[PDB]
Amino acid sequence: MDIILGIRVQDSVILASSKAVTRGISVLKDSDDKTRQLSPHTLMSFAGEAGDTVQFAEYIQANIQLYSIREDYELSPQAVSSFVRQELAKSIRSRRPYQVNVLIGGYDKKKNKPELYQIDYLGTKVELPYGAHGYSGFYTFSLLDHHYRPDMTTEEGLDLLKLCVQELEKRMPMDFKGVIVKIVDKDGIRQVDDF
Amino acid sequence: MDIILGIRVQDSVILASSKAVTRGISVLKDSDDKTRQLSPHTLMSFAGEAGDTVQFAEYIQANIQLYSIREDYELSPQAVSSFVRQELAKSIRSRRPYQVNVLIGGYDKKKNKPELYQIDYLGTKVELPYGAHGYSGFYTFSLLDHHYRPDMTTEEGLDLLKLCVQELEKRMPMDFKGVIVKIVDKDGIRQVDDF
Amino acid sequence: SDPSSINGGIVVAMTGKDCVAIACDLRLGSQSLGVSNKFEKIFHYGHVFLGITGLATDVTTLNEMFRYKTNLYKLKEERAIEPETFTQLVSSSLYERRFGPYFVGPVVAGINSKSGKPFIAGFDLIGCIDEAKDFIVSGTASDQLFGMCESLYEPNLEPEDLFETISQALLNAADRDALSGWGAVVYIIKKDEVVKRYLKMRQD
Amino acid sequence: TSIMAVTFKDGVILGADSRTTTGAYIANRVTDKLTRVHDKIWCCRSGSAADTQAIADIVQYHLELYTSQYGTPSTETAASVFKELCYENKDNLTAGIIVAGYDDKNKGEVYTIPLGGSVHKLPYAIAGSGSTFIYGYCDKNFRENMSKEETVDFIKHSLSQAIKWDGSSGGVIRMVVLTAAGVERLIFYPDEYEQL
Amino acid sequence: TSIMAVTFKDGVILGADSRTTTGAYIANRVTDKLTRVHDKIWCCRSGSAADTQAIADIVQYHLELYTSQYGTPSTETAASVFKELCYENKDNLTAGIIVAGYDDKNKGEVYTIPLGGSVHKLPYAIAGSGSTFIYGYCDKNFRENMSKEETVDFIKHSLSQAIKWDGSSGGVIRMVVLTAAGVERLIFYPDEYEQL
Amino acid sequence: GYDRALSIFSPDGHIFQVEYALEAVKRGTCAVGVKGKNCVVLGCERRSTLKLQDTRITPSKVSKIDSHVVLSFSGLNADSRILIEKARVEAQSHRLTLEDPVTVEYLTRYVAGVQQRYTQSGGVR
Amino acid sequence: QFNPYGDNGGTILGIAGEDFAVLAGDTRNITDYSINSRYEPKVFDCGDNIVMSANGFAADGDALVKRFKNSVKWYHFDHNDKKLSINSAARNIQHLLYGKRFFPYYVHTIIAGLDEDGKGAVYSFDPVGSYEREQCRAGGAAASLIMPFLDNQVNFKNQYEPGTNGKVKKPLKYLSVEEVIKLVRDSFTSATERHIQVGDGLEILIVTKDGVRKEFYELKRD
Amino acid sequence: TTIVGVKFNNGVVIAADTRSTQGPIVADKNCAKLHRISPKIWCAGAGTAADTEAVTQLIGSNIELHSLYTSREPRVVSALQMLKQHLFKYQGHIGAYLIVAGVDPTGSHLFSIHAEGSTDVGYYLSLGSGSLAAMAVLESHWKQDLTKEEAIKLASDAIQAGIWNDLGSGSNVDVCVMEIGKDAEYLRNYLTPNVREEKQKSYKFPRGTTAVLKESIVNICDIQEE
Amino acid sequence: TTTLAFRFQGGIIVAVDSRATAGNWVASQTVKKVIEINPFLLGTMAGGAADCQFWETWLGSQCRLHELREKERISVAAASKILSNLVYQYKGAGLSMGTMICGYTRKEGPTIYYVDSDGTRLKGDIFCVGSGQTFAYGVLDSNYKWDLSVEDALYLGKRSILAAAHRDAYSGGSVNLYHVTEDGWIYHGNHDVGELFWKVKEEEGSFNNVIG
Amino acid sequence: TQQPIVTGTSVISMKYDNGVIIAADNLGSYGSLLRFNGVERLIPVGDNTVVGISGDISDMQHIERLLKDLVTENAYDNPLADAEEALEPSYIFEYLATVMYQRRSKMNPLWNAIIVAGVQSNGDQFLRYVNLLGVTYSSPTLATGFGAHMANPLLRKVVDRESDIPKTTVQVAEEAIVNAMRVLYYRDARSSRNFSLAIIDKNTGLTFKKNLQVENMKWDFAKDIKGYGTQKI
Ligand SMILES: [Mg+2]
Ligand SMILES: [Mg+2]
Ligand SMILES: [Mg+2]
Ligand SMILES: [Mg+2]
Repeated sequence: MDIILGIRVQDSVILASSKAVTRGISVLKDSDDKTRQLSPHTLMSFAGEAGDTVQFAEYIQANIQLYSIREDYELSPQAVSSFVRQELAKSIRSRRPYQVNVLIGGYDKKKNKPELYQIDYLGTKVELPYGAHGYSGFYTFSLLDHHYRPDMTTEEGLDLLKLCVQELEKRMPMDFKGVIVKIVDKDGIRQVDDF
Repeated sequence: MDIILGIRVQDSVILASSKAVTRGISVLKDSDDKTRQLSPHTLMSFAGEAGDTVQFAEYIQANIQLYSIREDYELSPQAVSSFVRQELAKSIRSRRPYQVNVLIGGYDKKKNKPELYQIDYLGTKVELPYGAHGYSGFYTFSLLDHHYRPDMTTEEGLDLLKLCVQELEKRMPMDFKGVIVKIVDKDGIRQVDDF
Repeated sequence: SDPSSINGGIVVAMTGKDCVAIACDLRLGSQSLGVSNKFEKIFHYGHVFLGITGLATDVTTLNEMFRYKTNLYKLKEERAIEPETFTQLVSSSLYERRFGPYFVGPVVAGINSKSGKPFIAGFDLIGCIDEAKDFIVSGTASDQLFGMCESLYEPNLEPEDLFETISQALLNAADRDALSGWGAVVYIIKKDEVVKRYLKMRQD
Repeated sequence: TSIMAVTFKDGVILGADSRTTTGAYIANRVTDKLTRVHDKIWCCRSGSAADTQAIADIVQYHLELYTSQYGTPSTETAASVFKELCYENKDNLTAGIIVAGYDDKNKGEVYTIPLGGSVHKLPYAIAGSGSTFIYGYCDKNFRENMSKEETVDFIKHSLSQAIKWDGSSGGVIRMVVLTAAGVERLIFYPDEYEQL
Repeated sequence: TSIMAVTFKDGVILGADSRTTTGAYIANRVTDKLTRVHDKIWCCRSGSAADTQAIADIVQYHLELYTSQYGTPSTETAASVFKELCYENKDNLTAGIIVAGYDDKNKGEVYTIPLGGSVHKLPYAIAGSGSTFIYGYCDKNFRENMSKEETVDFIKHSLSQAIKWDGSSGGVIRMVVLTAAGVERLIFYPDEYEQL
Repeated sequence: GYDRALSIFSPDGHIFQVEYALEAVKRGTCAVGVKGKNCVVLGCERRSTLKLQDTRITPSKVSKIDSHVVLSFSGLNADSRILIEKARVEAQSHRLTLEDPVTVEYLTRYVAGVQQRYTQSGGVR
Repeated sequence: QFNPYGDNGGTILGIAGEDFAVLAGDTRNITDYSINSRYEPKVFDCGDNIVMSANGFAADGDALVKRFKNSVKWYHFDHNDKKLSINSAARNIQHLLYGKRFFPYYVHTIIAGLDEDGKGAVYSFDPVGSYEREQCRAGGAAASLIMPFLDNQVNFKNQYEPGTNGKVKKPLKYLSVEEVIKLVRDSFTSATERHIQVGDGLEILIVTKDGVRKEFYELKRD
Repeated sequence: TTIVGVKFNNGVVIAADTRSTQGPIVADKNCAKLHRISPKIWCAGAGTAADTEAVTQLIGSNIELHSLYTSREPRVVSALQMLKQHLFKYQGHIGAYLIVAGVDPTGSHLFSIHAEGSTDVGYYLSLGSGSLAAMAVLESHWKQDLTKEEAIKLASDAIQAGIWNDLGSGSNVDVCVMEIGKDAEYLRNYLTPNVREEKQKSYKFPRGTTAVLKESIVNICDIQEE
Repeated sequence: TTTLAFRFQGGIIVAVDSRATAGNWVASQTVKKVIEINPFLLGTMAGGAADCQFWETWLGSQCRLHELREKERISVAAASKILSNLVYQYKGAGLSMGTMICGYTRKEGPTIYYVDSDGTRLKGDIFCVGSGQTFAYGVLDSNYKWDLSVEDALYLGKRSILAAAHRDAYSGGSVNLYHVTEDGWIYHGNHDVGELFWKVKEEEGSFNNVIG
Repeated sequence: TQQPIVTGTSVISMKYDNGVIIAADNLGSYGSLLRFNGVERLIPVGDNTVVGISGDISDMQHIERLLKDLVTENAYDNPLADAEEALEPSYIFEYLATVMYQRRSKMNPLWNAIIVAGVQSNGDQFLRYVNLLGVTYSSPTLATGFGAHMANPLLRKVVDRESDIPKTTVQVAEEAIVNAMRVLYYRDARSSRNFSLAIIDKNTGLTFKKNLQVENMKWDFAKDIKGYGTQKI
């Protein structure tokens, strides 16, 4: 699919993902949710080739849910991101690789810190204060480089995110039909239903 | 460029054209007017390859203005459309052809009839009650086939045009940044400044 | 398209009097787009240091692979792996993927704990060893690094003098490469102390 | 094609097979590949039949106009005119021509013009697809100053072998003898040369 | 390459040039292309040197194992083993091999195995890039039941011409004689065969 | 591979290896299940022959197969881990393909199927 | 298919001083892995106190230098023996290069001399004629090996004054002709060590108000 | 790369230059191209440097095991057969071009080996990008019944021709002499005709020249007691 | 490359970076990407360096000939159209340009035309061209007002190039500033990006992602 | 654009104390077929210049005709055609170099590599190269094609730099050239035994030697070479 953004503030991680699904000529849907909850305090958004995106995301979801049941314990965001990276690094030398890029937003309950990881389809992982995939970063990073502070509130993060989406809606040629925004903090994952 | 529409009603011709200009990655402008007045009662909208569109349109404009001064007489819409078709039919077997598609909307003051001509870059001319170029017709023609009446007023034509643009904004992947709408009737050419 | 220059980056290593130095930039990118300024390319397993340039997914994969292998080595051998031995392990590991290789440019640096002798080595993506007495270079600005090192380097430099030489070699090489920069780190390595210094440089 | 020209004591003789080919189909089994550009200057053609017929027609025209102005042209002059056409139009031509002629001053002469458009004066020459198979035989058996009967035998035997091994060559062996005495045409049929 | 094998009254003789080539550079001017797969069964190699060395090594292994179990193999059997390797691996090989051997029951025999992997039993055989130029000469000069001296001369003269015209061929002419009397190696240097 | 038929019929129509597996269950600590009107309770016996046990880390007798289904057992402790692992994997596989968690009857039918398979497969007890 | 272009290797270097300018280049000419010549001059005195080098495809290079030398000659004829200033020469070379925009001279051109105030000047061109006045410029095969070294040792990039720790830059003090030649020699000695196409000899042309002087130095021949 | 091999009276000598390159850039100025397959069987490699070194060590390893199994000193023909069959199998994809030389109980031997599996026998051989320059010297000065001193001289002269005339070759000459009934003598840097001249200037910086953001001690020691 | 130009109350701001690259190799850090067509007109360099240099100094010659013949300053409209009509003649042959022709006349006021090698000629208020154009657009779009002061507009242009220089690998070196008034353009200096980045980071509080 | 059909291989040359030497074999190849065995590829121009040509033979014959025409043209209205205003080696080269570069610039090259060897009016040795691309260079030794790879290394051992030229006699130089021709016959598959050699000396003038042969060849060692590895018989 198209645009996926992420920003880590003082006490939470915010992920924004577009709603459009386009089959070449027509926009088949304008309310698509490009995310999967891997565990109560870990969310993964995704974008890439059709079919492979959801297939990969649900495959990861199933594996983390299996770990959670087996150990009766939630893996740290760092541990989940490492598992995901290895799967993609394995995939890139396969017969037919997963063409999927992801952002992993999680709140580490042990360290009481939000964490944002950016991983591309090759298995290239980086921890960041803010990240994106595709062309999304080209439009938004200059705004984030200017305004971002590590001590921002969740409300300030949402406002900086609105400025980023406005710039995307102005300068991007494609109509991505807005974004679904989700917040990850100490209390879990929730969706902002008005954005 | 992208979307250009036309509709001929009882007493006027209405042309709608998108405002966006895109240089690959970025939208450089969102207020572009993709039309040229050829004579007081004849308007031509255009879309095709960058540069060639404006170069062709202004070339045609210059030629019709030259005719108007020489004869002190405005050519009929039918005559102007034939001149334009021949130029494109000549162009298609040139060293480097004009990659330009046009709609010609004119009010014939002799017959007291509005007229709409659709011409593609090959020099394929047809007179129509309503027309389009590119993918625009694929989205809009089913609505026009249903609602169109030959005895429609200008206001009814604008309303049917709004329904067409709404369908385009819903199902088209590209953001064309709205349309500039112009009306051609017995009194000449005017722009609808709120659409 | 070329896997070895998608992400960018550089590593350089040098020898001195009873010491070695290894240094790298901090950039990770997606071609023209700068993605991270904290992507360190030097890792260590005991007292043996390994720098890796090239495709970033393979950099991460190989670090994890050599951590894996040196940990098993230590458990079985009951001692830390030495630079000379580790060099052979890197070569072996790369050549086993002869016809489906990791797109990387590794660099080894360290002091042998028994002889006290300073050691450096370099590799191509498929395992060939370059064991130079003076210096080793790797990455998207390897040409630039060869030019700096060849003129700036002299043998038997004291640790604090060697720091200046290798730092100036990296910095000025990186500034002539679009895909390198965004910070830099230098390791000065003596027989039983290692100092790590982050350098101030232009951020374009 | 299998074509050759051989100088001997009394002049020169040209030889050729009669097979014209389009793929594996023999489009003509009785072709005449020995072509007259002047009374006692003939040529053997190989390559595109269209190209070599066009060239030979132009040369015949050039030498006819030369003769009207300056008298009988030399064999060297005829070879030069062939070369000029083959060299200057090398990009658009596929032609390998052997020029043979008899002067009274220079006697028998042979010039070969390969693909590039270069000229080579030789005691004898071989060309065409079938010539590859008789380089060994011809080099071993050619002598200078042979008699007419010996030269006819040399060409008959040589082209016999070329025809035997080259599928593109075949039919009758045509020959044209160029001496002071005049111009003589010879033909040899399969039943004759196959039993050699 | 220029290689050939010729049966005669007392057995068979193999012949070859010594030039090995990578482009226009002569990578070896003193190559031995006459290869022993059994005491009195040898072969001439042409094509990829890697392929023909690999094949010959495998055949030598097969015939060594055949001999240990069933006694001396026939030349026909050796040719069949060559064929099996060349036919079944035709997609991945570039090899043209001539097999020659001496039995006491069958005397001298020659088998040629071209690119496709077909087998052809012949009185004599020629192969390699240089063979094209001596089809005419060899067909005219070969007789059955020649003497040893006549056969050495036939091969010497034939390969002399092949070397003369083929740039890929050259160096010394090596020969191996296979008779009841045993195995004799011969070598002929440029100063000898160039003046023929 | 080892193919020996360990579970076979006897002249009186009994499969002794299956019947001896029941004797291992008889030896295991007692487990009980009771369902109320709006709940189910699982009770388990802990033999007090083992003190100085660390109860924080010692394997507990009741195991969650999913967030809504639990499994307790009597018999060989090591054997039960293999059935629990298989059941946990199948539970996640069912969620992945059907997009609905397992019913209690389905999960039971699966585990019972695994147990049956090990009574007429070669080389296994 | 016929390829009208080739690569003759070589490396050139131009540095502008306060009241002087140097243009240096190695004397080795090559194709592929062979040496054509160990001494084939590449930097030329073009008259009017201007030196020039067009590095890359030597046929195009020789053609361009030949046409510029010719342009100097005709400038004298047409404009009463007026001295062609370095800035005017540079603009003229742009038009020579752009004249073949759609079938370019496959070379990287550098000229050196003094400007109309007597100060050192170097100009640098791409194959199709874009140009810039510069203080320091290497061109050709080993350009990527030389330029970073010059950034550091001529412009004192990434060098700061001891004690201040990054707060005060090392001041850009002017270099003598002896000092520049030292840096040129070390640049080519280092390039010779690491680039296979660089070696044999180094020829330097120095331009002052007094005229054009030459210096030659041996380089390693392997 | 230039590598040669020359037979003489009582043995064989091989030689090589010491330059390894990545495209036009010299990666190492003093590279070691003379490889040991066994104590008295040495080979020199051209082509893909990892391949020549890997294939040498694999066959060298198997040759050592074979020598222990059979209680016999290794033979050159064994190394040759094992190398060619391995390389044929990989259809030239393993880019190893080798000159294999040595002494064994059978005598002294000299072979070369192409990457696709073909072998040849000779008294003098050359391989690599500088092989044509080397072969020119060998074809000009080789004779039958060379002495040890004459063969070393001829071999190093052939490498010098590669060093000076081939851009792919340079720096120093390495030699290895294998004589019958003697230890093989490896002469590393037998000739050193390419020492760099002293630079015009020292580029040692004043201390404190480089700007530093942060300093920290790196813990290379294991987790400590107490 | 990153080049921008925008219209405002006090005229036009033109800002460019200084970097030129050949693949990954940084050829120059001191490239002049603003072409001084004449004392009243500026053009920006993007795409082909030669194509932009050559044809825009040529444009300066055509503008000089126009004012000699017509005894009047050429309009930005006419100047831009001379260039666009010229490159349209060469369409297909492989010219590479993306430029902003900037000027301030009496009849037009501050005017900017984007001119392209495929023939495009667009009048507009804000244009941004190059490999780092998207980064500069972000800073421009969110801070642009018509009623900016000359001081604030100059900074906005400087800051937008810095944003691109930081993120875009092929942009950097230094920033060149120009302010175009009705009486001509005024040069506002060369600013090294290395020194500028740290200065802006401290004074502005931006780039918290970078350690300084 | 074309492809060469009938071709000629290496041309080799060097300077010595009093002049220059140049040599080339007498073969015209047609691919791998050694088709024409009597082709002269050294073409003298006057008594002070010899032009050696390799590559396409049809183009060589064209260049030969251009040089013949050049001599005719120079003699027109020139009383000093055999004295002060005779054709110099430097004049002949510059003309050819001009033609070669022009022809490559029209994408229709003369498919050749050319070496012009001669002695100037003042006694100075002239030796310069030009090819189908118009590329030119000078050196104490020059060679084309295979000669570049095999002859130059041998000839450079005699004259390594400029200062070695006065120390090199004509006997030593000719010896070196003849040896190089033997080496090329051993190792170039498109070479022949027969060759021509030309010496241009400032004292003794132009000496043109035809029908030379490669002699003193070593082949005897071939008799001991058997198989490709393990074969003993
Ligand atoms: Mg950089
Ligand atoms: Mg940058
Ligand atoms: Mg031959
Ligand atoms: Mg060098």
